[PDB]
Amino acid sequence: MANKMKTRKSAKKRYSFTVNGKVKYKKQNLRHILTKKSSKRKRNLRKSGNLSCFEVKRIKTLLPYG
Amino acid sequence: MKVILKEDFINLGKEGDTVEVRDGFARNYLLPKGFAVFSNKHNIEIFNQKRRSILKKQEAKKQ
Amino acid sequence: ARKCEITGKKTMFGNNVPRKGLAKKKGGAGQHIGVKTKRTFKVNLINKKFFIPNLGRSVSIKVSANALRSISKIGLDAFLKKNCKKIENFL
RNA sequence: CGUGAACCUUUACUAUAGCUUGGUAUUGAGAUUUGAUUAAUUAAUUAGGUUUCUAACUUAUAGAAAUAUGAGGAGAGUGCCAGGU
RNA sequence: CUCUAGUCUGUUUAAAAAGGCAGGGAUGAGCUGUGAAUAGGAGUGAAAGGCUAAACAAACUCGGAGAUAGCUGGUUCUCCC
RNA sequence: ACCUGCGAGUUAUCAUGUCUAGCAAGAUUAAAGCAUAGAAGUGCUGGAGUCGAAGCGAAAGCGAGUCUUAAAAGGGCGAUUU
RNA sequence: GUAAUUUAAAUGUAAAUAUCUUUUUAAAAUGUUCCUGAGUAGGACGAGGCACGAGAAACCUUGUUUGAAGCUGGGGAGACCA
RNA sequence: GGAGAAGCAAACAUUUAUUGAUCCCAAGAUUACCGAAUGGAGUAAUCCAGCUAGCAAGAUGCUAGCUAUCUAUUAUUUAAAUAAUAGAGGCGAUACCAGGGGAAGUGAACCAUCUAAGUACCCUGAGGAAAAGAAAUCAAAGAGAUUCCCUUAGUAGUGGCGAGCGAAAAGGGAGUAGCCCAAACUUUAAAUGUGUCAAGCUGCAGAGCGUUGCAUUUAUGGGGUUGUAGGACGUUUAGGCUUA
Repeated sequence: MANKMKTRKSAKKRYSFTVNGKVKYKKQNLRHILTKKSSKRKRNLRKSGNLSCFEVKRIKTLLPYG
Repeated sequence: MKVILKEDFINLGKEGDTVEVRDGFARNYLLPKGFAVFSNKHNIEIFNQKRRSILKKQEAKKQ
Repeated sequence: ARKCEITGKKTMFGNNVPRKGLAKKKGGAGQHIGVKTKRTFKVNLINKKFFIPNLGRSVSIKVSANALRSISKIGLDAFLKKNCKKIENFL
């Protein structure tokens, strides 16, 4: 209790964990200038995605409890 | 500062009256010179009772 | 010291905090604190003279404008009594 | 060479001593017209402008102090807030 | 009695700044004994980034302090895949 | 310079993986108390709490479904085979 | 010396008992008046502490100013209003 | 406590100890000078005094006993001035606690916000613990003073939303304890002000016109301490009497 590993809050506020490992996240580029972006591009950016399996280990280090 | 006049003044009131005056006026002039006294219990009440019983009226000022 | 001889008020140490930007309650995106420095807030003592008819003489005391206001409100003897000080400690 | 260290300079950036301006407390009483606002030139407030008397306050002398006398003055000084440098 | 241009010795020297020869001042902006005053982002400086206990482009001691280094160095017995 | 001594991945906690031991849809007590002993023990007492057992959705909320949507119409994340 | 026992004239530290000291030498019981903490509560500006950096920023302390009610009351319930 | 002792180690020659030594413990005496050092002064371990007593006291003689300062309380016109007692000065703990002052090296691979951090350190206070402590509280649960643990929990939030910082309530424990003033009224007065009438008193009567008349302050006793109860008024009361 003297040294509980601290979670990385800025990472907690962006990453989420699925039940068997994958990491859910919100896609970028749908926050700002949007008139020029095509409608199908924007529609795909709206729907949430899953990260590549290459970041999952680092993310599991960043979120020691969540 | 509410003050009770030990005498009469041109714009303030009569001996025995209580008036609101600016604090500098009260503290630097009236209180030290004796023209008036602080409107406290044990002073205001004593002065009012004495004025109403022993004095009981204007000393020829009204006439 | 810069100490009210009646109440005991003394100077208070704090910061000096500059701010850049526009507050959100004025439409701005916010404010940012700059480099804080150290500073002091000073009591404004007044070397006042109170004429006491009770011994027909004037006594000079270091009081703050706040204590002057309170004396004007309550009376010097009562105020000294409330702060457990006596006029003879002055002079 | 190291997103090294220190010093110095500047019309580099950001603070700040100090200086300066305004408001307010300290800070009262007068006289006068410059107005604004509110209603009906009048009346109720309020910022000022030009002036006055000293009791606040502070300069000179005597005194340990108290106190007194002679001059300034509700100014200045000192806090707090704000504007410049 | 106080100073050091020029030259030489010395430079693992006798001396962590001298000595051997010489030169300047030498009644004055003079030398010096004995006390005292000015302490570190400060003092002092007839002004050279000088001095302030043999070291000063910010003295020394203690503490923070085991400061931080993408830099350098070091990291100890054995065998098999 | 030689030689001889001294001279560097440790400890405390959290996360996670593996091994070992035990129980099992459950597992486990922390602080602390009592008893004996004087023997900084170890046998009990103590379940407050934590991790599994249901997830999805920003959330409300709904649930082996949920969200995106008029739509299980197609997918995203689940599961019925722990 | 160790186990289990055990020396206190005097001194120091502890309780308990009286002495001593002090207090009640009374309480259950209805409505009218008095008081119930004043430059204080609060507000404006400038700061600090609350985990909380002005952020919607409560609340508390607090410097400069201003300023209350008096149980027919006031404070608090994370802006504020009921 | 009993046979050695003359320190910490013996030596060399001198005594003591069974007349109870040495030594240990308790108490008392002695206790130079400096040092908070305090009669003044001073280069700390020392010169210079004032007064009193004794040395033939005496010509810079010696010894003993007093004269420092601050604060509180009064002996007075507590300021001035002495007098009276009472409590403090400094050291110790390179520990702990409270109050005040408050960085910088770092991290953010810079830095200016932030972090480090109320950290180091400085200063003022006492204690054996301190601080705090009996709700104008927590907080939407029905609890009930303060403090210290286990959990809640790395949670809720905050943060150039960058790095980081980081609760509280509830629950489970250690340990337990609640109280007292001011004010509301009244008594005893004093001091300071003001006052010559219906001002005091539970209410009929007589006396009575100032029981100091009414207030404030100081001092004493009764009265009382809270989801608004305590006093003046409402009764049974009020052990019982003496005083009013």
